[PDB]
Amino acid sequence: CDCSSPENPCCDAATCKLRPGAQCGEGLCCEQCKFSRAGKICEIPRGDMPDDRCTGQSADCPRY
Repeated sequence: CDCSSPENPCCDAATCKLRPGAQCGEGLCCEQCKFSRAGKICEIPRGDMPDDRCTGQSADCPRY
């Protein structure tokens, strides 16, 4: 499923998959059914490492 609730307007409830025009249904890098812009910070480490940032081509916050 792209969406795990039937109430999510990004998917069709009947299919649980994205509607035409939607790039995503949930995830830290999904913004109103579109991919969040590339470089948007999505995870800030406790240690002295660079932030994870949205790639602009995935709904999830990458690990790297």
